[PDB]
Amino acid sequence: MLAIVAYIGFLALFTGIAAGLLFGLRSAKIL
Amino acid sequence: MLAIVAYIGFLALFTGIAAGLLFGLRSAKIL
Amino acid sequence: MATHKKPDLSDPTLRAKLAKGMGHNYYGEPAWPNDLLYVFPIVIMGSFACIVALAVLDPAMTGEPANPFATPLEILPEWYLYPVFQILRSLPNKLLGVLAMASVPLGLILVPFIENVNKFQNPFRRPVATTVFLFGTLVTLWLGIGAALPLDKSLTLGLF
Amino acid sequence: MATHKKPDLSDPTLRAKLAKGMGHNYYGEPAWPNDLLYVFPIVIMGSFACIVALAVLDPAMTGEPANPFATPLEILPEWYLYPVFQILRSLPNKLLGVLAMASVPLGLILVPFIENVNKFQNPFRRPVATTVFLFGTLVTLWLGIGAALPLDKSLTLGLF
Amino acid sequence: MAILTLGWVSLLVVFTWSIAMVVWGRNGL
Amino acid sequence: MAILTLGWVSLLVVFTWSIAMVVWGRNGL
Amino acid sequence: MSGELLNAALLSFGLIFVGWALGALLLKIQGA
Amino acid sequence: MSGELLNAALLSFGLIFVGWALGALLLKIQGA
Amino acid sequence: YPFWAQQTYPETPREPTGRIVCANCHLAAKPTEVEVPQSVLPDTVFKAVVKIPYDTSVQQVGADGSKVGLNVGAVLMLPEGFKIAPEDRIPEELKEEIGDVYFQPYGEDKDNIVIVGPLPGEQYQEIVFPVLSPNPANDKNIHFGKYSVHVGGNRGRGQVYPTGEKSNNNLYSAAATGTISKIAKQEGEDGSVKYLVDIKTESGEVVSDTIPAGPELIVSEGQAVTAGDALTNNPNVGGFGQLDAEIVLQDANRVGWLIAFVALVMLAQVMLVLKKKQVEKVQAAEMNF
Amino acid sequence: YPFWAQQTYPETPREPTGRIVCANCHLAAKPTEVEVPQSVLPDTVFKAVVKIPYDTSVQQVGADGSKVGLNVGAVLMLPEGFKIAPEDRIPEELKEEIGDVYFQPYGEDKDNIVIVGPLPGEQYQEIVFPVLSPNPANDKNIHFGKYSVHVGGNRGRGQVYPTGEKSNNNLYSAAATGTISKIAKQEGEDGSVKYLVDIKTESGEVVSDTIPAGPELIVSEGQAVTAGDALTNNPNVGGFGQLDAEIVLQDANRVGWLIAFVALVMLAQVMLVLKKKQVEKVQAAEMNF
Amino acid sequence: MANVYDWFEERLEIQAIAEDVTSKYVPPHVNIFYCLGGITLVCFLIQFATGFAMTFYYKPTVAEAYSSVQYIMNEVNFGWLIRSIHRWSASMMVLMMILHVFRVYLTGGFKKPRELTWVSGVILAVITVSFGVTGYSLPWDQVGYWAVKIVSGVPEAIPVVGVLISDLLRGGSSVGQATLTRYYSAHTFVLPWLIAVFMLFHFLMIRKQGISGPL
Amino acid sequence: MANVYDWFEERLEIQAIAEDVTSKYVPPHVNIFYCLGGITLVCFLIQFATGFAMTFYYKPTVAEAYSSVQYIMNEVNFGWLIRSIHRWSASMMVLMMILHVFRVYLTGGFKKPRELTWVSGVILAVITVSFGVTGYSLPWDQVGYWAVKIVSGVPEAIPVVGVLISDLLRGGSSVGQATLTRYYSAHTFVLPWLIAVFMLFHFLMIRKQGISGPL
Amino acid sequence: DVPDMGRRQFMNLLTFGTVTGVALGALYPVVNYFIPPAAGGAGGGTTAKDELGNDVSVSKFLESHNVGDRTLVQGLKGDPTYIVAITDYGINAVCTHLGCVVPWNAAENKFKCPCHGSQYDATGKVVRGPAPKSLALSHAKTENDKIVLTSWTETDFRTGEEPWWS
Amino acid sequence: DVPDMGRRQFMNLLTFGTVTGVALGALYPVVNYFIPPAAGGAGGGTTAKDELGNDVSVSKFLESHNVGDRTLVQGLKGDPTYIVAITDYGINAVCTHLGCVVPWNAAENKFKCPCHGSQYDATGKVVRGPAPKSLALSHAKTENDKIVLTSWTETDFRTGEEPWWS
Amino acid sequence: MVEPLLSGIVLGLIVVTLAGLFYAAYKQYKRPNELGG
Amino acid sequence: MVEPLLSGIVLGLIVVTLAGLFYAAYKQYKRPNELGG
Ligand code: HEM
Ligand code: HEM
Ligand code: HEM
Repeated sequence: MLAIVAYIGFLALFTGIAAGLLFGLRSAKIL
Repeated sequence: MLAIVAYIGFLALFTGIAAGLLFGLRSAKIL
Repeated sequence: MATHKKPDLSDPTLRAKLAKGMGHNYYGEPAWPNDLLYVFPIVIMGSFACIVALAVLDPAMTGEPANPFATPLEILPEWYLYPVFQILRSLPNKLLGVLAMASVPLGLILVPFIENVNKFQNPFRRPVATTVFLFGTLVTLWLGIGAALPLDKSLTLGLF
Repeated sequence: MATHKKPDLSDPTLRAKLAKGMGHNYYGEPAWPNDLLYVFPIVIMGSFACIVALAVLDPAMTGEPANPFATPLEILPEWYLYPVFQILRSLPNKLLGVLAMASVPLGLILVPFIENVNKFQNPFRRPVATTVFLFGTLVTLWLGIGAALPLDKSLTLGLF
Repeated sequence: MAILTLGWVSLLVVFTWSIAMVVWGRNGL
Repeated sequence: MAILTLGWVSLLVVFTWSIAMVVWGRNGL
Repeated sequence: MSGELLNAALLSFGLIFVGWALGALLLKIQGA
Repeated sequence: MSGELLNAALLSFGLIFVGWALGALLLKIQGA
Repeated sequence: YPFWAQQTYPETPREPTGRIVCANCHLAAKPTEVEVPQSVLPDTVFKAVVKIPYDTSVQQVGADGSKVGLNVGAVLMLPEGFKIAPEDRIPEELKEEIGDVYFQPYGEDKDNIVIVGPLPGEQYQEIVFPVLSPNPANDKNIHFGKYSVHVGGNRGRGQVYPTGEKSNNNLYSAAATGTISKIAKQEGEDGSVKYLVDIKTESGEVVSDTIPAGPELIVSEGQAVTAGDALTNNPNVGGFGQLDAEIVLQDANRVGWLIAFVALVMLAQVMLVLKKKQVEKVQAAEMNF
Repeated sequence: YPFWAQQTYPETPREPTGRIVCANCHLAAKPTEVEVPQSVLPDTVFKAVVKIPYDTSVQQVGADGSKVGLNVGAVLMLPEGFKIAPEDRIPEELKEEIGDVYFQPYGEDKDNIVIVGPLPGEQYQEIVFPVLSPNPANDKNIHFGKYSVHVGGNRGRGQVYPTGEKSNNNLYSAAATGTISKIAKQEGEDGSVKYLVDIKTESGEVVSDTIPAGPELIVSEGQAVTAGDALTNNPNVGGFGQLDAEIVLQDANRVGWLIAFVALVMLAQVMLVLKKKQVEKVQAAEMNF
Repeated sequence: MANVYDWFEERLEIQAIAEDVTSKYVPPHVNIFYCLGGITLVCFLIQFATGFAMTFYYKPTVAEAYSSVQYIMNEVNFGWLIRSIHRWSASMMVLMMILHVFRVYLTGGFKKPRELTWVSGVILAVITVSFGVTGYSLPWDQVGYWAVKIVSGVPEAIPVVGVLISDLLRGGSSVGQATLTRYYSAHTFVLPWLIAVFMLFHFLMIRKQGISGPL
Repeated sequence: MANVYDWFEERLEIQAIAEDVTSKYVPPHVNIFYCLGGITLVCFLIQFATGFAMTFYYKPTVAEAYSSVQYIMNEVNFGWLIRSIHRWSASMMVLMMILHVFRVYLTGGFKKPRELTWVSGVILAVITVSFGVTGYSLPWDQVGYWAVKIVSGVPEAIPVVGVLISDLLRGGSSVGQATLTRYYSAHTFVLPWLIAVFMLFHFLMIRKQGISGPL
Repeated sequence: DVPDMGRRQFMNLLTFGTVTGVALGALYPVVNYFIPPAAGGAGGGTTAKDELGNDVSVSKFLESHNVGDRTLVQGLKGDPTYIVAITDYGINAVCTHLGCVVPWNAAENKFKCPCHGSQYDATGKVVRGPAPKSLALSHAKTENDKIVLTSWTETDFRTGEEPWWS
Repeated sequence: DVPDMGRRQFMNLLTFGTVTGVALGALYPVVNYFIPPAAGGAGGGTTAKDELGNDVSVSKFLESHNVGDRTLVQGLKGDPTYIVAITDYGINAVCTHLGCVVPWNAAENKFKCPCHGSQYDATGKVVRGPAPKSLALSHAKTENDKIVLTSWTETDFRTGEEPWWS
Repeated sequence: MVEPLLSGIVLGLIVVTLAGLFYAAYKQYKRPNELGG
Repeated sequence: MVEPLLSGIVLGLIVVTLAGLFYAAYKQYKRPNELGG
């Protein structure tokens, strides 16, 4: 339960950090 | 004394073995 | 996106390599920095972080001081020696056990000299070899599991 | 007799080397087998036989068990540390002693960057450098001999 | 005792995430 | 006690002889 | 000491497919 | 422990010239 | 019983080989399991469940011979510093699971070597132990790490008494070689049943052998068998089982910094992949690779 | 004397620091030398010469004060197994060199710690020791190898007696601070000369200090000096000197095989040079290198 | 400062190295499983580092071995970490090496002309397992000690040189101090040098011939 | 048997190596003193061999060190020989290295572009001396022990990091077991790897640039 | 005029033959060095040790160390050995199968190996089990207060003819 | 359109900056690991040891170990320390020059370093010699039968003001 | 001593790896890469 | 501990080597080899 929620939430968080950094750095003409 | 005689005799012996092997192997068409 | 360089088949030095099956670093994605500098550190950090994680969550044990006069119950080597250990304890002939043990690395050494009979790389184009490999793999896992069990359940895995 | 190969001065790749003082393995006596295979084993066996001879005739000593409560009379390191040891014990300033000690390797490291001011190799074409070297060598031997003597005879070698 | 669970979770997460970042960076597999 | 003297002599002899064989083989020095 | 073995096997087997899926996913959103 | 030091110095110094001499000698007899 | 262990073997219930001393008297073997957390934080109460399962519908032989149910017992050897949790620190839910278990130490200053005497097997095939983990912060002899947990679990009556005399819950062989002439069944001083058996056909000794009733015979009459033939059977339906386990005395700080380092790694991996992404576009533009 | 060493320091004449105990009483230092073979074969008699040189023409102060010559003494600590050679194994030539030396052990089963008492310095500035080397072949405690040899050599009278009282062969300072008023020279019970000296000019004690004649004074009369000024001198013309040395208990077999290996090496070197010689001619012919 | 890089460039020829490195390419058939060899290396470097670290506190003596491991786990700063990492990475090296052999075989990468790479690999596998067996017993606990006491007699089966081999490995007629000393020299001196040599050959041949071709 | 040599030739390219080796020449100005570097190496290889040999019997513990040296000298087959060789060759390595530096300097071989060879040489000299200092005290006799107890306090003179350095070297506030353990790791693990690396660089640069020119 | 391949190869044999000789001479001590020294057998073994490798005494063994004698004791080659009113033969406690120490069970009058169920006799002979041969016997003579042990040279006391460890 | 050198370098900083962070995190434990653990100073030092590192007793020291007290004893940090009717201060026996242990001489009431002729006082202060500073003092309190030693925090008992080892 | 976590990681990864090796091979069996063979 | 044999070999060889280095240099000073410099 807590293990499953934490796992999915950890991966979801960093997948959101990945996408965020992707489109975020694109917008700034860096990527 | 014994040290000096032995040293000179050892070197003389092997200098004689060197020359002996030199001319000896020459004679046999090896050198 | 996705950098690629085609094989220059007009280059006889490359062709001579390929003829000896040996020119496959001349084409593809640039090794540097694409893989070496960017992807390699991902693999190094990843494996390192998994090992450290395991080390913290399940730290190494220190058993009890050695005792030459008291043989423990349960007396095994490390997992990768289970197959060899199984063979060694289950064979009455000690010499034959040593030979079977030595046959492992010596046997693996002969593999390339036995499968050079053809030049195929894909296992689907070499069903005989793939069958012998799958067989040995199954037999090794079998011997390994058997090592942790009583000698009676070894040749059956206590299943039948 | 006496095999020799002249420098091919018609070869611009060799000339470019020589220009950077770096083509001196392109000419002379054949390194192989003349030196490598025939003369090298003479040097290896020779040095090995001298070392073994010394080892048998004057074998290694084992002193007495260490005693933390009893400082020996006569307390020296090995010979190659005599100069450094002399400096270290004869200077009242401990920090200055450490710096002088470190100055040895650090000083030697700077040599090439100081004598690049010219391109001469022969010591007879660089009398200033040769003088500084002979001076330091004499001063080092001096400090080394002084190490085995009482502190009072150090700055004089008990000669005057 | 929740920190322990999160501890093990983080192992599972770096394993999974390492796979993911190698796939992304190398464009497949 | 003569064997001892010959012992040391042999050290002196291999030293000297090594020099000699390197000079001979390399033709000088 | 057996359900932990099976648990660890299933996890080391299945987590790979989760990481594979996430990789492919990130590939999709970047425009492979 | 000093005459042994001087003895060893003189020998390691002088034996080299003996080996040098023997080398040159063997060079002479072979016809350099 | 567990208390007969500390009587006969006072120093420790564990022999140098790792063999638990119950086996010296409970000669049969049945499966015993354990359930301990993989890790526990210091100064924390956790559950340690020993399991001693057997066929409830199968009864055993009582001291006299009557067919009666069997009890369970166990010894739980914990790591140093570990001990049974004080009652005021055991939550209600756990209290309900424990029951009327009388946890007692194996000896003075051996609080980690817990022992649990006779319990009705019908209700205690699964014994719960409330245990309190120590704290390295206020005990220099205790530190974080992985330690062993030794567990012995028995069900049913033993076979040997602390004195040496055998119980009635084992098998009985023949005394010597000779023709059985006696399936007598006499008694006297004490009470209940007993059997007298003898042999001969020439020998070098003239005595017999009695067997305490309980097992049940499978020999009729007249037969010149040897010294060791089973003339009863094995009534024993219980047995003792050993197990080792491991528990990690974990430190929250260790795991915390671990989580942080893991996060730093994942971030770095992201930045690396994105950096490559940038370089891919540069390479696509200025075609030169 | 050497025998006062074994009296006061019975266990060993060598302190853990390597300091020889004579120095505890013979406070002056003069050079002492030793001559031992670099190597010796087992079960062999060899010469060990201790040298205790001093100016023969310079005399010293006797117990009473008279100017008399001085004697020599020494302690030779050899390696285990080594000991003074039996008289029947000492050649004549060596016998003549030794003289009337009374070699005695430092104690029971300490035959390697030899000691040599008072000898006329005029004839024994160089003491010869006939010593027999042990044999590893018939003693498992003895093996071939390099071992230390410790040597203490003294000449002239000491400064302290086994009881504590100082001899007359040292320097005498002033008792306390005050004006010297006494160069008296009285005596009584015993014999020979003595001197009485005192001081004051106010103090916290009213006693004097006598000096046993022998040294000789260099203070006249009237002077308020402090506690420690030399009012005599240093008559001592002797002194003790230490040295360490090393000896190799060699094995003839080791050296023999060494000679053989050396010869094999020299032969190999010859064959190598000759081989090159051959190749040189081949290279000269078929020009291709 | 007068350009340091050009200075190092002129005598190290950095540019040539850069050209050699950036001239290599990785073909499409090279998938994630081609990392396994590198991961095996990574595991070994972790062993090299943590192993070395432990030689500063571990003591290969029957009297002090066990207690020195206790001291590393309890007293040494992060000693528990360094040792736990050496432990897990020891097992991960062998595991990844097995997976590496799976990749190589199920890709035919061992066939002509890369058969000396494969043979050197097998030798590397024997060396790695030797690392494991020697290290396993260094703590000198029940497990480690009895792991040795069993295997140390196995070679006796060999007709003529069996007893000699076994005596050489255990340093005598039975397991004891001499056994621990030899196993420690093997684990911390012999096996690191051997594995370096054969890893050098492995890597030199690979770099020489490049990766095997597509399936 | 179907020619084994051609087999090894096709995949190792032996011929190319033979051509590279036989393409080198030694110029006339290269005299006997140019051996000194090689002799220094020879001395080290002798150390590597005899040192390794002694790790099979030596025990780096205050209780067992001295006696293990006694055991090597008295009981071990030719143990006296191996150790005496390690001893004399330790001193001959440093001596020959000094003579090697004399040759290099009095020949100007350290000047452009061979200055990194010279710098790596100096580092090699510091490493070699470190070998000597650490090995000197391994017997744990009076000489060795007091050689350490003196030098181990020298770094304290350094203002800020002096005490830290000294504690790191001696493994604590004073000389003891920890000191012996660290010195042993240094002598038998750290220093061999370091000297191998810097010897590798030394030799690679030399082979790259060839010998310096005539005087 | 100029030496041919036949004479060159011959000079190679002579030369590098001698060099090989030097190498073997240097290798001889090295090989022997690694071979462990003998256990100082100045007879046929001797002392028996307890658990701390000290020394055993019959004054404390026969006196107060058993009401049913049978205890482990460091024997020949360091191998643990049982010592059963002293008994004249010792029993090597090392299993014959793989080498586990065999615990004694008085209740069944048999040694029983816990590793794979192997078991022996009251004298040390396989009654059953995967173990082929039997436990090694040895002489046990109580000379002095201490116990002396020597190898069993004579034929087997259990199966008539020669043993398997000599 | 396409990122320039300014943005590439910035992405390098961000990326390999984080990587560097990972490295430092991994290096932190490693650096500390090599730094030796503290000597369990749960106060200010305590026990004094003899030559075998056991423990000292005043019951055997004051009783029968001196008719002229002054003996070497393992003190703080393992350094040999003299213990002079007990005395309240100990004297560090390590020379101040290079670190030789200084032998005591009652005949002159001075410690005298044999290495380079340095010498001190009856309380441990340089009267002469190449040694700059003086021998370190320390507290000596006979609590229990054993001796307890702690570092000298207060000012010097010989030269008035603060010491040189604290 | 048998360790379930370790043993589980071993068997697990051995199975996914073998399976994934055959999958990767299959991919190239149906759609051969350039120089496929 | 000072060792006369060792110390004598050190000083000895240091002196012959230095001397021989200057001699070898001198030879090439008077009769320069090809590319002498
Ligand atoms: C410590 C052990 C080992 C290490 C560090 C190691 C390392 C490597 C590395 C880094 C590669 C490059 C490609 C890759 O990583 O997959 C490689 C390739 C290779 N390995 Fe290993 N390996 C080890 C053991 C083995 C074993 C046990 C075998 C075979 C039994 C083996 C046979 C091969 C072969 C034949 C190649 C080249 C295959 C190709 O070119 O496609 N190696 N190795
Ligand atoms: C995505 C990750 C990886 C992939 C795809 C991969 C694959 C490969 C390939 C294709 C080769 C052959 C190179 C060539 O033929 O030029 C190789 C060799 C090699 N790789 Fe890896 N590998 C990876 C990770 C690693 C890591 C993390 C290391 C860490 C040290 C490493 C070290 C090596 C070594 C030492 C070789 C030997 C041959 C050479 O140096 O060129 N690899 N690998
Ligand atoms: C273990 C220590 C060392 C070893 C094994 C070693 C080995 C070698 C060898 C074999 C050579 C080839 C030429 C020759 O042997 O003379 C060489 C050359 C050289 N060495 Fe060293 N050396 C060592 C230490 C040093 C030191 C201490 C220095 C300088 C302080 C140094 C500087 C040089 C330089 C500059 C060259 C090239 C000179 C030229 O090309 O003429 N080396 N070394």
